Amino acid sequence: SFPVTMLPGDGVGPELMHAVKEVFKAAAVPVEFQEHHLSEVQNMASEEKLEQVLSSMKENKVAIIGKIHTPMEYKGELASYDMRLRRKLDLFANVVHVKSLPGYMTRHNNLDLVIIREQTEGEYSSLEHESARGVIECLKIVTRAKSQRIAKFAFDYATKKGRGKVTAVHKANIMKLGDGLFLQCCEEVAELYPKIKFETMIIDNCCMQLVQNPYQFDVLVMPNLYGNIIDNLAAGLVGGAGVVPGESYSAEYAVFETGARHPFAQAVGRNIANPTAMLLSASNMLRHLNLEYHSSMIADAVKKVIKVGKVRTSDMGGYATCHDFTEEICRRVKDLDENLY
Amino acid sequence: GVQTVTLIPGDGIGPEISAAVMKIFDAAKAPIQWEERNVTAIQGPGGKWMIPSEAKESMDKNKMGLKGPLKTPIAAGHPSMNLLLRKTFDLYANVRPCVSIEGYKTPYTDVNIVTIRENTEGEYSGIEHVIVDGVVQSIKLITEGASKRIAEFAFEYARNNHRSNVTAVHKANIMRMSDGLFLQKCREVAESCKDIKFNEMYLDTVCLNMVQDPSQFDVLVMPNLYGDILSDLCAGLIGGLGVTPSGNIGANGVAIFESVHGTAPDIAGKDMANPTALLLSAVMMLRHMGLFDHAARIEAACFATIKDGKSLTKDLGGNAKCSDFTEEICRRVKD
Ligand SMILES: NC(=O)c1ccc[n+]([C@@H]2O[C@H](COP(=O)([O-])OP(=O)(O)OC[C@H]3O[C@@H](n4cnc5c(N)ncnc54)[C@H](O)[C@@H]3O)[C@@H](O)[C@H]2O)c1
Repeated sequence: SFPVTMLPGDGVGPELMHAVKEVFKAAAVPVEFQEHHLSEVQNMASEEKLEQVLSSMKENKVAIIGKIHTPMEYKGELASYDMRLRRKLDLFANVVHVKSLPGYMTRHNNLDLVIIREQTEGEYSSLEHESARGVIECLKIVTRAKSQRIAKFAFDYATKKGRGKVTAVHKANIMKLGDGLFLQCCEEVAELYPKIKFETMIIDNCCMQLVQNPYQFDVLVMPNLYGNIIDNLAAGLVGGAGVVPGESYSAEYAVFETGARHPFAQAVGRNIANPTAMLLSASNMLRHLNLEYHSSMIADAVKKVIKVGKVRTSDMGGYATCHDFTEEICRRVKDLDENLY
Repeated sequence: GVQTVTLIPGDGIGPEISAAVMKIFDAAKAPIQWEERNVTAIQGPGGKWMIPSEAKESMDKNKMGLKGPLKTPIAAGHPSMNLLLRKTFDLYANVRPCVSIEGYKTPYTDVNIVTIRENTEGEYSGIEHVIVDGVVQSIKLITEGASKRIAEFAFEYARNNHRSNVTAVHKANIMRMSDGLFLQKCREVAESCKDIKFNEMYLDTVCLNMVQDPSQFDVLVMPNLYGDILSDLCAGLIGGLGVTPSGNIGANGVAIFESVHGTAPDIAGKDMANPTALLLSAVMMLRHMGLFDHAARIEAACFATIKDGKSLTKDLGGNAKCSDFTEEICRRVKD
């Protein structure tokens, strides 16, 4: 009854997507996936395939995606098909959920954090050119139009999800004209939201704070100062790249992914990945589709399978396989259907 | 003899901890004459911001420096006097060592990490301007020659201090041309030094791996394209801004030693600031100058106090004044 675009990507992407649907199959989730196989590494990439995806999004308005790999020989990531997608979908707000999982013990337990950063400018605006025999110049842009959009999105997210306070992370002490503009655009849109606390912090301090005492923050909004560095730092607090889920939003489109996307994110072989990040984002996606029963059910099945400690993958300190772990979440998700009351 | 060194007390919690390290050095009979000089933003004739002349003639004479933190307007105003200070004396290596403190327990055990960052290019290319209304453009530049000088520094540091591994921390997947050059130069110096093991990682990988397990890392080398936020991540591993020290190293034995932390406005003037950072930078300066015995003495005094835990300070374990903490170290050094 509900069509969703699926984009398995490269790497273990196809295994994770197979986990999402064998779980969704076990839970009778009323979702039909439209798969597009867009891989530049396997020679299934072209701008006609990009357009077929925007067509699919113009109808479905919701997608769950992997990571489209880019070949580092003759291509930087800015011209990768993973960037052309986000530009053709005009995704501008990246949303990472840094939330602890009871039973996966780390050094930062009982943590509940969300990171909002802008996704269309700053680093992803970089233009590089050679000015001399051995001198490289990088040009970056910040704009008020894109700072207002991300600060408004942050406070909208903060109220819509019942979050308490919103911290604006910046480096306007040394990037005075650039990031003071973002800082100002934030303080302006904060006056329109009196029920939400608001504070700032210099980016140097925030990173130290995230690892020293992350419990202070609640929602972090920041510009694309340094790319996905903070999302990757924060995702380490809570288990790492195999558990942290992510979503990217547009004015109209919602794209649900994983939160830590360093190039070696789950660079593992044919049956070793953790489906938790993907499965949690799938459940976050179902919530967005207002299937709050199924959304809640999947998420409780996965959160409970890792609280018992029976089936654990390598990253979580365990010897089980990606098929072992999904077959256990399907076992628990079919029990949770037959005995729902 | 008795060597002198330029002291810049700085702004905020600067004058307190400056006084705190001077006393521990007085209490240690340390052969050092402080030349107290002030650096504020005086604006030159052609509008180009310049250091105070009294401060520059002081540094040129002594070629050694211990400075507190400097206020930099957190919105608009003068450009950072620290970027200005680092470039006017061409201190192209910023060395930040994170080692755990044995007395102070933290969620992370036995970290030993040196972050070598290039200290003059990158976002220290101070050109940043307005294109059209509500559109700001920033121009950063990295040169070939600086990339080579910091990679050579990094490998020499790994050798002088008996470190087994060097890791180039880059974003060459995203900033092709810049970091492609830095890796290009890092790789050449690595071929001339097979004794040091070399590898490269993407910075976003490193940040995630670091907060999960710092024991994988040794010395890390970086361009100034991503700021100093890797060593800020590292600062939290061992106890925060009250303990992590710094050094800005230049050629011909010129250096200005400071701490990673800032002016600390919220605690400034309340006599609650931690002077371990500036103290540990001053033992960095001492070992730089060859005063090894005064160094080990002052450093043992500092750690043995932290280990006693009796008179700690608010950023660490419990409430005791910066004055109280500096005194129990002074008591320790003399005995
Ligand atoms: N001179 C420098 O190297 C330097 C470095 C960073 C920031 N600054 C400047 O200072 C300001 C930065 O202030 P900020 O709040 O963002 O960061 P900060 O480093 O000044 O302090 C941030 C947090 O850590 C605390 N803290 C810092 N140093 C401490 C210490 N020695 N002992 C106990 N607690 C300590 C502070 O109280 C605060 O909670 C800016 O103007 C900035 O330009 C200077």
